[PDB]
Amino acid sequence: GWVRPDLGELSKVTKVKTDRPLPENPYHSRARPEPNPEAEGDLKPAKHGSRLFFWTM
Amino acid sequence: MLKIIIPTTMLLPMTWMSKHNMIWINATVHSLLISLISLSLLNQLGENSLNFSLTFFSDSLSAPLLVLTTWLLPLMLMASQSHLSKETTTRKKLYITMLILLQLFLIMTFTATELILFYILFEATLVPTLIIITRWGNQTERLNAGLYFLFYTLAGSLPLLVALVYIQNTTGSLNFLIIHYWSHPLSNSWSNIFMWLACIMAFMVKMPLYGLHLWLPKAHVEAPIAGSMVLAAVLLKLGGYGMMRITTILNPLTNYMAYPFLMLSMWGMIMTSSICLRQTDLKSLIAYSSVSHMALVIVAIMIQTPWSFMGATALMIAHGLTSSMLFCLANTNYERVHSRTMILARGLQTLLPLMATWWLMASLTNLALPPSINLIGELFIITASFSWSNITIILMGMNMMITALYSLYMLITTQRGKYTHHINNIKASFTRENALMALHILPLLLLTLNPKMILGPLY
Repeated sequence: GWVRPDLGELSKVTKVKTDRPLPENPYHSRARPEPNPEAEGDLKPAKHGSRLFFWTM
Repeated sequence: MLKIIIPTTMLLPMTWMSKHNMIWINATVHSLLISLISLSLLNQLGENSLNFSLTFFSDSLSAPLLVLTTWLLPLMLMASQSHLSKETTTRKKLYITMLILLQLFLIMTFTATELILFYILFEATLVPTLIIITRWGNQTERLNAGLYFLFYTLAGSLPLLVALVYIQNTTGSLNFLIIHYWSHPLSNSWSNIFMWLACIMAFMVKMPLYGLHLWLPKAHVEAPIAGSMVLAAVLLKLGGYGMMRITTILNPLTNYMAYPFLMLSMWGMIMTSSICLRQTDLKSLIAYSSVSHMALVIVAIMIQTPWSFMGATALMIAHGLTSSMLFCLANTNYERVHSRTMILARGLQTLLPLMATWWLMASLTNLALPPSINLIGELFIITASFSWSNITIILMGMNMMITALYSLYMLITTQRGKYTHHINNIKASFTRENALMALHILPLLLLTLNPKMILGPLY
């Protein structure tokens, strides 16, 4: 009671119902680094202009 | 101070598109008007420097130099009229532009607020004079004159720049007001000595100081007359204005490392004055005289006494009016005789009556008759130096005696005696150079009446 699979039939993507749990860390990744302090806040004119030598503004 | 800056830069378009013959009249009249406007700067409060703007401030030290520059500018304008007649109009306007640009940089230098801004225009005066000395000079050596004058000042200028930017990173500001008000004692760490040094030789190379002065005889005797006055009258004093400024923070180091420069100077003027007595060129004497007179100023600043600072200021302004007069006086003789040899044209009183006077008190102000401001500056230095050390008195007292020795010597070897009979081109003394000397001398006696305006902020 066996039928030869047609062309491309054996190349299809199949689905299975394995009862093992999905490995949470397959790569055994270490703790991810904390992000650098986020850039936010409002922008206001530079205090006392360029502040470089004799340039008041 | 833009009430002086704006009209001064406005002299450029006016002098650059005036008529081919009105450039002298126009430049002279409005420069004098600027001088009158600059005269209002004589007002000073008790101790608060006039803080007109964030980037401009003045006190009783800057204004007398400020008026000196502005009052001076018409004087080379009239002095240069003689030997600039044989020139094209475009080049003539170029000459006027250099003088006005030199003036404009001078006013910004004295009125500067922080040291770095002061440094930029301070040095910036090298460019206009470099063109003046080299392009419009008279002899082959002027090419070697410019390089000697340029590198000498620059060689000391660059260390100051490194120290100045180092000030900004450490103290946090370079503004003079904050530096003096946030002044802190300077430690004697071996780095701090060079820190002290880098802020000094920049000012003393152009003073000039004994040893580091060779550019002075190689430039003033050799520059065009118009460049000669501004070099001697003000440009040397640029070290003085800076040194009173930079000394506000460089303490208490001055106690130790003043010595290697002090007796370098103290043996200096006596040595230089000896050279003045034994010159062969006319302008060489006044140039060597200028460093001799400048030498007592070096002692005045460095000793750090209020009396010396007043003496430093008075001698500074008095020497500028004097040295300009003698350089103008030498130019008058050089023009007719086409040389500057001292004994070439001795005995000209019989032919030059008014000149012989213009020799007379100009040398007497060089001898510093009482109560001319020359002594008022000079005597204050003496009292300050004596309070520092009693044995000082013999040295510069002997110097002002050898100063007296030569200061009549050209009077004897230019006016006293008999004319040279082969010379026959000493014409009638033109009113131009004649009136030039009047404008030199009358402010000296006028300031003698009320000297209280030129002792600086310490008065």
